[PDB]
Amino acid sequence: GGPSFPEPKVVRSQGGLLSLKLSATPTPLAIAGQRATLLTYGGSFPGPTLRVRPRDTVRLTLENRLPEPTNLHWHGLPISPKVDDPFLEIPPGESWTYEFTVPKELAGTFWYHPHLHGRVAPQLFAGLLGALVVESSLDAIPELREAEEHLLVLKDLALQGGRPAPHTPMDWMNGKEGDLVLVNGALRPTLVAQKATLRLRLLNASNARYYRLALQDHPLYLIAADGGFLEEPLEVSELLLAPGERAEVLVRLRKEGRFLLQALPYDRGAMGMMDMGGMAHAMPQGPSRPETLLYLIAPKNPKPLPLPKALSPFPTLPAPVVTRRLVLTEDMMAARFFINGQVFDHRRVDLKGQAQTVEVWEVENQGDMDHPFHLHVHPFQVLSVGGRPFPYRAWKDVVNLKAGEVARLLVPLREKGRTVFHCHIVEHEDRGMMGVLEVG
Ligand SMILES: [Cu+2]
Ligand SMILES: [Cu+2]
Repeated sequence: GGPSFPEPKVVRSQGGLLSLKLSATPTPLAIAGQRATLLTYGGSFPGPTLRVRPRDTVRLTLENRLPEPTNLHWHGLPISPKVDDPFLEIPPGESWTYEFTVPKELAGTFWYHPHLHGRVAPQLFAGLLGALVVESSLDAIPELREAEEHLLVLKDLALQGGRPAPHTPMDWMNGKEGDLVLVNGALRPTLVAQKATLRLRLLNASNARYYRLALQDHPLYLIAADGGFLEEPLEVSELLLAPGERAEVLVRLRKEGRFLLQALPYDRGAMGMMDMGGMAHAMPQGPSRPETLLYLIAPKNPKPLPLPKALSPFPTLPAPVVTRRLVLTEDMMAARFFINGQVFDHRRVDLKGQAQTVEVWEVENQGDMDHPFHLHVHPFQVLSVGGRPFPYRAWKDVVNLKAGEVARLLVPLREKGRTVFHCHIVEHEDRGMMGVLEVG
């Protein structure tokens, strides 16, 4: 009813339970004015949005109908690595049921995708991704209850012969970006706002593309990061989202009109082919060209709601017991990527920590590309990057590091078990940039 806007179908918990059988299958679909066969969850691209509340039980049976093995990563969920098992392999024609309980204080936008080492980048690029939304009591305050809410899944694509384009040697080095820059699987959709205040949940599910988001004539009011709410709204003129990151923002439409949401130029350090070249620029790729993500039409006579005065206080964390240093490095021509000089070995435990303690992790990017660092299972607080303070307090699970930047993270260790940390330019994860944490 009303104007339509492309957005994944939502599956909601009922009576405290979200039970769903989700098949991973090659699927012919309509895409940007053409037909292409993608790999999808639940027959759609993006996959369905799972919407739950804290304390819900999720029982998701993943039916592997792919020609290769796969698994799921429950990205951002602070659950057991025995459930969110990065080492599990589901063979073709087999199923696996993931069962877990939504933590009581959790809120925000999360997502699910494959995590079978060696095949993450082709599988995610082919379309296997979906969102998970955890509702909050805070969603009931009038300043959020009356906002018009939408999910925006930012994910690019490239097609060749009616199927996802193959990975090239350059893609393994830079990570693969596509020429079709899509929102919720649609090319430059139009959102005709019925309310003057919007609450946009934002998900970068791309392999490697960065989204330097800006809305014409409007600031954004950041109310949530990857893994939960900020303590109060933070006004920004623009918002960079690296692969794997999420945010939620309020938009306050002041005037009537049509406003572009853009991904402004951003140079993440990707490298071009050659050396033999023109005069000054042809080695690095340089900044991305600007892209139009969607058109936003304000309602008539728009009168936005007041911003909420507070959101969620951020828990004070105990003093840390351990300091760790994780150094990221690259060998670009070999397209090999390292942490503390090693490539991932699933039979090698790299860090051993104690459950119910807090550590500080210093993650240092000694490469020339941006690398977005992700830690499974244990959300963290970013204290500083480059020795300067982070701009807000909120749970994160991906932190972007530009060349030479060192991030200092407070990592509370929660669930026992063996889990992983890795770059979320998933090509780099496939090519080495992953290590193993064991919590006891
Ligand atoms: Cu992820
Ligand atoms: Cu990387």
